[PDB]
Amino acid sequence: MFEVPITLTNRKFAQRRKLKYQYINYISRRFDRISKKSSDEERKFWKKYEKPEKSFEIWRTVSSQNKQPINKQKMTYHNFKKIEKIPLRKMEIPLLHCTKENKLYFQSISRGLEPLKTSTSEVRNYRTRHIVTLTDLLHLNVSRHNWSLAYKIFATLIRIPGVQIKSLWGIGVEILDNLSNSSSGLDFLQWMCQIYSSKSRFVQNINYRSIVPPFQTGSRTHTAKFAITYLWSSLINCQKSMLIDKISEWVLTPPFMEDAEVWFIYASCHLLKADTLSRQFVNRDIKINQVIKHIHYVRTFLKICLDKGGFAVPSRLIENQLKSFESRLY
Amino acid sequence: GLLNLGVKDIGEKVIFDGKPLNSEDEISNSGYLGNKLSVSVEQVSIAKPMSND
Repeated sequence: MFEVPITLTNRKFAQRRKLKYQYINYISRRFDRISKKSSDEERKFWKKYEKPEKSFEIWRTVSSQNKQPINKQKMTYHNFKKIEKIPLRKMEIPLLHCTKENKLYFQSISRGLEPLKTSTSEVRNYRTRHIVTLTDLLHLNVSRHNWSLAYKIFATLIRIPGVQIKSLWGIGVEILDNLSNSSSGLDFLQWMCQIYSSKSRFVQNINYRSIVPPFQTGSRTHTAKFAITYLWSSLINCQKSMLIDKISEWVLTPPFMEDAEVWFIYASCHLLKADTLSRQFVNRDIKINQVIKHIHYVRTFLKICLDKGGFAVPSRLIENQLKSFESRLY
Repeated sequence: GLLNLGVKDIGEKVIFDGKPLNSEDEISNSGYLGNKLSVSVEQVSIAKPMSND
């Protein structure tokens, strides 16, 4: 049922993607030469598109210059009847090299009819077969609030060769929600952002299988989901020992000069300093003009959060927080 | 710092085309050089030494 971290590859699912994306191209190149008058076959199809790489879906917000007029040119039967014949008649020669179910799969997906046999079923490998067994019980016992058993499933799952980043860091609540004889959970996120963090460019022309950008890789212009997780969970933990300087120095060392969410938390480090230091326990020489840095660091690092791309902050409320810090400064 | 304060004293480096748009056949056709880079550097940062493998 659940997603399995396997690089499972069969020629039957590889020819039927080599068969379908061929048929999409001839019928879209057909739509080119009707709309004007009115080689891999998959590496060609994705050159039209731009993969999101920060998100599963490229969300295009509406309140911009992305408005569009309605094409009231509806599709009738007489337009849909001959735009699909000649790409089907031009597909006819590789449709015998394929298997007897691929041609039956194709004419099924020539007319809709979304399939029902998923690739996780018919692999029969005995090594991926124990993967799919262990992934489901892993997601079941975390769902069933059972932690000693899920920690035993997950220690066994990661030792099978063939597994991926998918199972690794996402359900690492099993150390975070254990907290009895724990390794604290944050040492594992440090393990993630020390070996998988790469600043390569997202090359986008190769067809990605079994590694997917938005939740397991960390390229340029896309800070990793596990890297910014190790930022927030090591600042919430940094409060809950009352070390802030240990991370305020540590965030300072990467210039993540694209994203804005790491600049808010780099402001939020000093915002916890200017809340903790501004107590003074008197009922006065250096402590007053040290916080005057920490107010100024929150103010400049929040502006560069606004200088980068889209990440809105409640900067009206923070200046209500910061002026309340000033009321004890005076 | 002096480096980021220095990259905005040597600001822009601009060129144009040798190709024309073939616009309206005017003095604006002669007054058109093409399109223009203004390649600039607005930030330089030194990283503390690490190791790559």
